[PDB]
This record gives sequence, structure tokens and C-alpha cells, in this order.
Amino acid sequence: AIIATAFAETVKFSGSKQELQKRTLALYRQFLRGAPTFADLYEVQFSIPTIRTKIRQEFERHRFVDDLSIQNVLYAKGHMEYQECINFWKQQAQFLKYFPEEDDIQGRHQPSNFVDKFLKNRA
Amino acid sequence: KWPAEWTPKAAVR
Amino acid sequence: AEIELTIDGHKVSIEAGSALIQACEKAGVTVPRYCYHDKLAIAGNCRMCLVDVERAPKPVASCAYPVAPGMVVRTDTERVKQARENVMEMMLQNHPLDCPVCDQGGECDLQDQSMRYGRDRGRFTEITGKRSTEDKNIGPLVKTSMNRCIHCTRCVRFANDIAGAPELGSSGRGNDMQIGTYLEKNLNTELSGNVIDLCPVGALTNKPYAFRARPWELKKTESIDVMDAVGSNIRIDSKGVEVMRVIPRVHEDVNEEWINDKSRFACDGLKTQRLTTPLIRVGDKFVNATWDDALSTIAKAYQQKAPKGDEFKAVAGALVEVESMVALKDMTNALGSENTTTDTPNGNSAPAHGITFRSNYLFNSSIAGIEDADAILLVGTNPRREAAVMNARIRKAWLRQELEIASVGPTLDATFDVAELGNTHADLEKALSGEFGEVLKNAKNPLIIVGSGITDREDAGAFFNTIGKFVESTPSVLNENWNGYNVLQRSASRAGAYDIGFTPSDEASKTTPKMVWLLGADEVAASDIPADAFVVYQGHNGDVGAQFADVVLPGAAYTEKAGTYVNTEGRSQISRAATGPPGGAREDWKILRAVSEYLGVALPYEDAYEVRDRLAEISPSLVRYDLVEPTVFGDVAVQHSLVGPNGSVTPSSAPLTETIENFYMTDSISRSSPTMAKSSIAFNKDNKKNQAFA
Amino acid sequence: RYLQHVSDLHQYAKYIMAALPKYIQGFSVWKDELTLHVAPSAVIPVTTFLRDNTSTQYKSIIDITAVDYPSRENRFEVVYNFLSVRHNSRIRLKTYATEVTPVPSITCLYEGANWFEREAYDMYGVFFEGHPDLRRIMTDYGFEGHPLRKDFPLTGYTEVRWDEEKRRVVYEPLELTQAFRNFSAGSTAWEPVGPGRDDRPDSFKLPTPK
Amino acid sequence: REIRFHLCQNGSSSAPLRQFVKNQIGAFQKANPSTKVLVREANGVKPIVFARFDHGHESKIGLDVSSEKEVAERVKSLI
Amino acid sequence: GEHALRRYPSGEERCIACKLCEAICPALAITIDAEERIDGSRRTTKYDIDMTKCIYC
Amino acid sequence: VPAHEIVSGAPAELSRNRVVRIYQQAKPATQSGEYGTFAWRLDWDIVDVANRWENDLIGWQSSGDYMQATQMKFTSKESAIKFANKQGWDFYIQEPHHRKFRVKQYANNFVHSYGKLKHIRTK
Ligand code: SF4
Ligand code: SF4
Ligand code: SF4
Ligand code: FES
Repeated sequence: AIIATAFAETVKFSGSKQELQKRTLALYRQFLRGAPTFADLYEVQFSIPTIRTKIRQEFERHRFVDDLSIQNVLYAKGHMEYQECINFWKQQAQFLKYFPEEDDIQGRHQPSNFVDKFLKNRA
Repeated sequence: KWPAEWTPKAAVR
Repeated sequence: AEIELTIDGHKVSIEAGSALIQACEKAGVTVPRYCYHDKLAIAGNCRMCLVDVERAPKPVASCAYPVAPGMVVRTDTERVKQARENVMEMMLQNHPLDCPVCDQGGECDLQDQSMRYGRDRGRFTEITGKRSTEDKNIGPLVKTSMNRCIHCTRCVRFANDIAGAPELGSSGRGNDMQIGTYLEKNLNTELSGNVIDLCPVGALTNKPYAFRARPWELKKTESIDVMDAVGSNIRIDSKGVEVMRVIPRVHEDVNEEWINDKSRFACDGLKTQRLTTPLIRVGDKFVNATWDDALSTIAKAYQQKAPKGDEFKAVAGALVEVESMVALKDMTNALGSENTTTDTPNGNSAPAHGITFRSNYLFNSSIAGIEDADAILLVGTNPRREAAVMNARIRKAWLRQELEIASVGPTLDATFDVAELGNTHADLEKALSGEFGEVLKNAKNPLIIVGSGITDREDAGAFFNTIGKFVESTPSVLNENWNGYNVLQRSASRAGAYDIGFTPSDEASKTTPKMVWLLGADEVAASDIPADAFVVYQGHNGDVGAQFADVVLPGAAYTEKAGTYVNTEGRSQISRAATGPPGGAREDWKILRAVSEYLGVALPYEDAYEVRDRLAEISPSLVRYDLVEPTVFGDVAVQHSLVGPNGSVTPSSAPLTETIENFYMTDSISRSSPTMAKSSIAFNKDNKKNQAFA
Repeated sequence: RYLQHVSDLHQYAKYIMAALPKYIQGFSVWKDELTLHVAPSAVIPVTTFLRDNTSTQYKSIIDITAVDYPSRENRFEVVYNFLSVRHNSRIRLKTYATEVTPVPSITCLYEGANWFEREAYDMYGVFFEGHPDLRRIMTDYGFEGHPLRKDFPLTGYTEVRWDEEKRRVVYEPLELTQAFRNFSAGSTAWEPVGPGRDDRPDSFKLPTPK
Repeated sequence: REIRFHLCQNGSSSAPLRQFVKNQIGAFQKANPSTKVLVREANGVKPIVFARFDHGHESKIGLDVSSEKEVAERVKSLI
Repeated sequence: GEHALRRYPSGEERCIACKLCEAICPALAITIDAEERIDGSRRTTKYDIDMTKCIYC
Repeated sequence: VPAHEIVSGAPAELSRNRVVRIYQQAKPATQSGEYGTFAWRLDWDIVDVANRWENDLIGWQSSGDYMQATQMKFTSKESAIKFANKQGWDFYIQEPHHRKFRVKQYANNFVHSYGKLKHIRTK
């Protein structure tokens, strides 16, 4: 395989943290710009701002990561996920892995205190 | 030719 | 003192005079064997460990050939491989074709070893066929199929040497040799279901259950036994909801690969009469209930009775976790009542020896220290019954060295040889003044050893006075490096409850409680609780203790929870949960943690790591596991334990009774198991089969 | 023949180490199989030497993979397999790579290699720096985890079923109707094989003095 | 109500508290008869007194201090 | 093709609860519960093959 | 210690709910071999409700815990503990219990007892 696929980039490992910060910056710009495509493409029920606030809160999850090479693998995994999402490779049931809390409320009795955990012995 | 639960007994007070 | 030699080109250094099989074990060389064992005598029956030795005409038995210097040992000689094929082939000619129906399927020593060294083919195809040697009854605990025996003498070496039951034997010459009693009499020893994990073939196995699960199906789990005070190491084998067996994991100090009979065959009571739901008493009959129903019934009756203080009795029992006792004690003391007592009769007071200074109630010389003992005396105990592995330690010491025993209490039948002294505290004081102020003073490493059946007695303190005054007077029993005042316990919890401070106050012994808590607590009497009391039980199976209750709460037994337990020596040890609590039982401390929420008490923890940290706060030798520390305060503790009961109580002439009327039926599991229920009446020593004579 | 030939292979590999002392850490032979023990920053020059020399022209990547031993600090070892179709010879090349650090990719040299590299990527999470189209292959697209890795269980974390409500398949944590029962617990407690003899020629083991 | 404290059996940082419990316990039990004391050790800890009052509410203080009388001062300020 | 548990002549079940067919099955289709009667002979309380997952080896 | 629980793709609950255990396997009391007592086993403590339960149709031992049949083998305790805290798990190292050396002689089986025999060997 000589030529690559469409949105791919050669996986290459930066030696500094600021260059990685620039790359994750451009990456969030790519997700956020392609967010109107995903609602048309995967036929979701909901609004484009919920896609955008999810992309934001999935980069909130790894804001305080110190180690450089763990940021490096995290960037490579994020670019692979962008690559799958911007094409039609993922389907609409694996795109909705990302939104389990939105689609339906499962029922009563979400346990909060120790008693509600304990009546069904920590579920 | 070829965890049983305990039966309830309440004694006297 | 050591000897350097050569095995398999390796060089190895071992202490002089040892066996060559120990040098082969030390160097890492695998040598096959059938009649050698680390804890037994040496016999050369089995003929497997033949080994090539330079300056020897024949291959010598490596288990009984002693270590000499300049020794050149080869194990991979073609003569040795021929020898092992030869001996294996000899072993396998009238051994019967029983591996589809044998117990030791994947655990047979003979079978695994007929692969690494055995011949491929078998020539025994004679017409007249196999020897038969039809079997014989032994007892209700040991299944006996003597066709599969290979006569390794290991069972009878054990029952002679360590178990102290010399009934087993070898009767015959040549092919008509049999192993076992041939009166058709009953093998009784208090550690008797131990010969079946010792026999390398499946001749002596489990009688109370047929094996239902082959050992490749089993899931092994490494836990602690809590039935006895030694806290011996077991190995729980489970198919996944049920528990199949327990087997002694080896420990260097506490049990040395030997396990109790009651320890072993009381997995039957773990699955027959349990509690799988909470119950509420309606009046002469329980009904089962919603969890919330029972746990709101408890809060409603707390609001109705309203014990303001010193009226919430909280008695624990025999086999209970340290963490459940911490949860209970925290709930009572944030409730406002330290009526916080133990299950034994005369438990309502402080136990006449200090919760202070842990060396008051522990086994202070180590369990390993009995091997170093010189002349010891027991008071108020039968170590054959209470802590039966301890008797194997006593008899091992008394047989290896020169020891002197005397005893104060009921006339016991030990394996070993006691001297009688009397049945009275006056006989005690006469014996400590008369001739053993020479013996215990003369001895290098004695120890004085005490049952917990005297803490039972209401006249306990006068019995502590004489013994503590003697230990304070005599400097050989009590000095710098080892302490020799020693007590026994009978439970896994009563040696760990006193670590917490689980004891009632002098004010707490005076009132009558309105709301009684039973946690385990199986040997309570009908007179020990009041008639109007709110009597809620928390246990794992139905018992006498659950019969009095208004609410029962199903708890997890020792198999189903990862719990901390403290023995008499003071070792903190964790168990591993092998299976879940069945039906609707829960863990023991979490039930108290939730009943606290329905009361006004918010217990500060909700996680098991926070339980571990709170448990460190009570005493940090309980988050440090399986370490034994010495005490620098033993000298101070003997005096502080002497001063208290001086003149507080008069020694009456009540004779020294037996502490337990039966070994096989106690501690709330052995009462439920039918294995114990038939093993108590089969070993009553009324019948002619248990007795040695007539 | 075969004794002579394995003694010849020993000498060939001794030469290969002596020609490149900066890059080759070890070599081991076991029964007409040659393994070259190479650092991870040492991959590309050794592979060019294996492609390019006339004594050493392997030309053709067959299969590459990783293997994890979790008991080592550098977790995965990445093994390469080559075939000189001229000289009728096979050669093997092992490097190492932790979960987080890379190994560089030989897809600049070997054109078939890239598909192999992303296969070993998905099965093991081992990185190939310098590789166009590094992403997953032969697993699920939204699959979280690396399967051929010792912390990952047998049946995995998730399972698939059709929810009627959402009118789509949903991904759920694992529930079995029959639990997996491994029978590995119940292996032999005696050592099953001996140490075994050696096939080292007399010329390549160290002399005893005198 | 209770009071408990903990030492290490090493001869460093716990020796004054050790000398306090070697001597002053026969007077401390008489000065507070209704409470219960309990002393424990775990081969290395920091020396520390825990005492529990009329609620289950307990208080703590850390006894890294040089002499016996200072240990008595920390306990007296604790009660 | 489809499985069958044989019998002896003069009528006897012939499965002696020896547990080998469960330990070998490359798809874990066998599930056997074994219990022993008073007689000393061995049989199976519950024998079971899942034929969704038997693979016919 | 680099925190690798965010890169291995394991869910959070496997790092923040379950406790795991280092142990060397003990020597079996049944048979006298010692081969399986050298490697260090990493194995998960069971969970309360999701261990195992009986099925209603046949009686199949259905489980809900998914690490019930996984074990690992390590060479040393240090490799096991570095792997255990690198993946971000809460361990418990269980220290092994060996046998005590004691000199054996076959000549122990008979000595001249000067007093009571107190024992009769049989062999
Ligand atoms: S004990 Fe003997 S008959 Fe039974 S399985 Fe083992 S080798 Fe076979
Ligand atoms: S009864 Fe068992 S242990 Fe005793 S000699 Fe026979 S086979 Fe060996
Ligand atoms: S249980 Fe299975 S392996 Fe055993 S005899 Fe019956 S059919 Fe054969
Ligand atoms: S074990 Fe050495 S010959 Fe019996």
C-alpha cells in the first residue's frame, strides 16, 4: 500500500510538549469543524451543540496529564478516532457508544447513599 | 433398584 | 557444621548428618519419592529415590543415605533411569485399574510420576491376575479402599508418631500384608481426617461426601480457619457456589501442614441450615421479610423501647470478623452504651485479666517456642480438645526432647504423658509451692500455659493471683527475651476482640438491657437475655441463637468474606472470599453500617479501605498482617495483672470441670452439619470399637 | 549434514554480529532457526543490511508480530521474519517495546510490512513511528482495548444485543449464561521435561583452562 | 470512655512515651478509674494517643516529644 | 451426527461419571453433575450437552 | 510510575472498584511435587453480587464477573508489583510460607532410651 487513506497522517512522535499542544489544538479544531458532518452522517436524534460539548468534555478528561509520551499515545488514539468518524467506517451504533447517558433514562433507583447501594448490595 | 435455608422456629420469650 | 558436596555438577552446602534427599531438595534437583515426607520419620520402603553415588556398588536410597563430605551425586545416570523405570514397573502390576473412579484423578502422586519416569508399556497380562486384599471399615470420616494401597507405611508412621493413635498397623508378611486395624475397630484421634491428604494414592479418602468435582474443575482459594484458636491455614476448594473441601496450606510456625478434624469436615454445615433472607417474629412463628421491613422494624423498636444508655447489650460470639466487631463497637459507643460483652458464661464482666497490655491474654512465647520448651504445665485446659494442632506440637516436642508435663484440671487423656496434680486451686498452690518451684525455676525455657476455661469461672481472679505471683517471683519463666506466661483461647475472635477493647465496663454489668444484640453469639442461654428484650440476631446459619430472636439478619460466613482474624499468638491474617454469600446474605460489617443509618449514628466510613484505616486506628498490629512482635512490657504486664485480682475474690473449692462437653459439636457450624452429628455418636468411646482394649 | 549445517549457521551469525557491532546485541540459534537480538533504535540499519548485502539479502517480509511478557520492564518484544528467496534462508529479528514507547517502522523498506504492522498494533498496542495508516484492523471500530494482551480477559468487556427501545444494537457490559471454566488450574506439579542436551558445536563454546 | 496509645518497640521517638507507660499507669488508672486504658505496638509507628469521650467522638495528639513530664502534659491537655 | 449415551446389555447406563468427556471438549459443551449412591457405583445426576456449541470433533 | 490505566483501554471500574492479589501458589498437601510454586499469580478478589449464580433451566453456573478465570504468571514479586501499580490497581502481596529445615537421620528411628520407652516404632 503506497498511498494512504484520505485524512490520515504519518504517526510521528514529538520531542516537546508545546509542539504536542499545537497538534492537539489543531486536532480539536478538526473535530469541532467536522461536528456538523456527524449529525447528517450518523443520523443522530439530537443537536450539533451536544456533539460539540461532548468533544469538549472528552478533551476535559485528559487535561491534567503530565507525562509526554502518554500525551503522545493519547493524541495518536484521538487522531485514529477522528479518522474513523469523519468517514463512514464507524456505523451509527458505534457512534452512539459515545452518548450512553443521553439516549434513555433506565428507570428509578439510581443509588446515591450507602443504604440505596446496600438494598441491592452495590448493584 | 439404584444452601437450604433455616426453617423458622421462634422459641418462647 | 556444614558440608559442601556435588549433586548434578551443582555444588551445595548443607548441615552435617542430614539426608541426601534434603541436599537434593536444596540444590533444586528433582528426585522422585513415595514414602518420604518432610514431617515424618524416614523409611526406605518405596524404593523410588535410588541415586548414583560415586564410591557405592549399588544405587542407594537417597532418603536414608546420610550426607558425607566430598560426595559426588549423579541423578541422570542411565542406571538410575533404568532403576526408576524398574521400580515404577514393579509398583504398577497389581495396582487396580481405578483412575476413572478413583478420587485422586488429577492429584495422584503415583500417576504424575509414572509419566516423568514410568515405563510406557505394561507386561502384566497374566491369567490369574490381580491381588484383591478386600477392605475394612475404619470410621465415618475416612473412606477406605485398600486395593489401591502401595504400602508406603506413611499412614501408620503418622498415626504412631504425631497423632498419637497407635491403632493402625501393618499385619502380614509378603503379598498378604495389610495396613490398618484388623479388629474392625474405630480409628479415633482428634486430628484424624488428615491421613487422607497424606496417603499418596487414593486408598484413604473422604467418607462424609463422595467426591463430586474432579480437581481440575476446582477453584483454589487461600483462607484462614476461624473454627479454632490457632487460626490454621486452610485451602478452600470451590466449584463456584458450593464449597467442596479444605486442605492445610503449609505454615512454618502455626500448624506445620496439619489441620484439625473439626476444621476439615465442617464444610458440611456451610451449606445446610443457613440464613438466606431476613425474618421477623410475628408471635410463636417467624415470617420472612423485605430487607427494609426488618431494618425499619429495628429502628421502630429502638424508638419504642428507647434505651438511653447502658441498656443496649451487644454480645458477639465465636467465629466473627475483626471488622464486624469494630462496626458493632462503634455503633454501640456512638449509640451511648458500652454494654459490649462476649458470649462466654461470666462474660458480663471484665475477664479478670487486663485488656491492657496485650501480653495478658495472648500466647506470649511463640507457637514455634514450644519446640524449645523444657518443662511446661497446663492449668484448666485440655489441649487435645481445645487447639488440637497444639497437641501435635506438644507431642512432637516431648518425643524429640526431654520434657516434663504436669496438669491441673480434669483427668485428661492426652497423647503424651502428663503428671496429675489435682482438681482444686488449693491443689494448684500446693503444686506450685511444693516441687515445681524447683522444676520451673531450674528449666531453661519453660512456659506456664493456661486455658480460657478458667476465665469461665467466677472465681477466676484468685486463680490468676497465684500464677501471676509465681511468674513475678520466678525469673526463669519471665525475663528479657521470652515471656512464658501463656494462655489459650477457644475462638478466632476472643483473642482479637480484646485487641479492640471489646469488653463491658463495671457499670455495664449491673443493668438489665432492653435491646440485646446477638452477633454470632451461639451459646447464649434462655436466662441470659430478659423476657421483654429486643433480641436481634446477626449470623450465617440457624441455631439456638437465632431461635430467641425477633429479627434475624443473614450474614456471610468466613468463606464468603475477606476478613481479618487474630489467633492466640497474635498473628493478624486475612481470609480470601471464595464464593458469594448465598441467596440474600450480606457482609457482616455492612449490615451494621446500614442499620446505623436508620438510627442516629453516621459511621464515618463506607469503603473497605476506610475500614482498614479505622482498624489501624484501633491498633496498627492488625493492618500489619502475619508478623509476630515481642513485648517489652511483659514484666510490667504480669505485675499489672497481679495487682487487680488481689483480694477481690476468694478461691472456692469448685472442682475443675471440662471446658467443652464435646469437641465435635460447637461454634454454630458443627451443630448444623450431619458429618459432626454422626461423628459425635460414632466416637463416644462407649462402644468397643473406640477403646484400645476389650 | 544437519550437524554440519547448524554449526555453519552459528558461524554465519557470528560474522553478522562482527560486521555490525554497534547494533546487534545477541544471537541465538535453536535447530536451523536464527534469531537476531536488536535494540529498538537499531531496527532500520539492521533491516537495510539484511535487505541490501549480497551475502545477506532477505528482500521479503513474511510475517511480523509481538509477544508480551508482562514480567519484564520492556513489555512487548517485536519479532520480524524474513526469507532470502535467493539463498533459501530464513532469519528472525527481535526487538523490544514498552506499551508507551515505540519501535520504528520498516514500511519504508518493505512494502508488504505496513499491513502486518497495523495488525500487530491492534493486537498489542505496539507503535510504529513513521507509518502512514496506523490505525486498527480486524477488530471492532469502537473497540476499547487490545485483545492479545494478558490483562485483557477471554470474553472481553462488552457484548452486543438488539435493544427494542432505541431500535438499534447496544453495547453492554459482559454477562454470560455459562461462565468460562479454565482447566489450566490442574496442571502438573512435577517438572515435565528435563533440561536437555545442547547442539552447540565444539568451536563456539568457551574453552576450559588447561 | 476510653484512652488508647501506640508505640513502636524500637528505641527511637517512642522511648519517653515507653518510659511513661512503664511507670505512670498505676497512677493513671487510679486517677481515672471509670475509663479503660489499652496500650499497643506495631514495630514501627508514630507514637500517638487516642481518647474517646461521651459520644464516640474521639480526639488525637501526636507524641513526638522528649521527656516523660512533657508526655504527661500532652495527655493532661488532651483530657 | 447427534450424540447418544449408550447402555449395557441387561440394561445399565454405562456412564460412570468419570469426567473425561468434559475435560477434553474444545468448545466446553459438556456439563456434568456427578453424585454417588449408597451402592458405591458412580453415575451422573445431570448430563448435558449444549448443541449450539458442540463442534463435532 | 506512569499511570497506564488510561491507555490500556480498560474501563475505570476495573481500576477504581476491584482489589487484586499477588500470591505465590502454595505447595499442594495432596501430592509432593513443587513445580507450580515458583511463579507469582496475579488474581482478582471476587465481587459480592456478580460472582456466580445458578441458572433456572439447567443449573449452569452463570457469572457476571469477567475477570473470574483470568490469572497471570510473573517471574518475580518485583515485576508483579511494578506491573500491578503501573496499571493502577490495588494489590495485596501475600508473602510465601516455606518449610523449616530440620536435620533428619534414619538412625533417629532407633536410639537407646534410658528411661520409659514412651513410644514404639513400627516401620
Ligand atoms: S490412586 Fe492409583 S488407581 Fe487411583 S487414580 Fe491414582 S494411580 Fe490410578
Ligand atoms: S494406607 Fe495409604 S498412606 Fe498408608 S501405606 Fe497404604 S497407601 Fe500409603
Ligand atoms: S462421564 Fe463422560 S467421559 Fe466419563 S464415562 Fe461418561 S461419557 Fe465417558
Ligand atoms: S522415599 Fe527414599 S526410598 Fe522410600
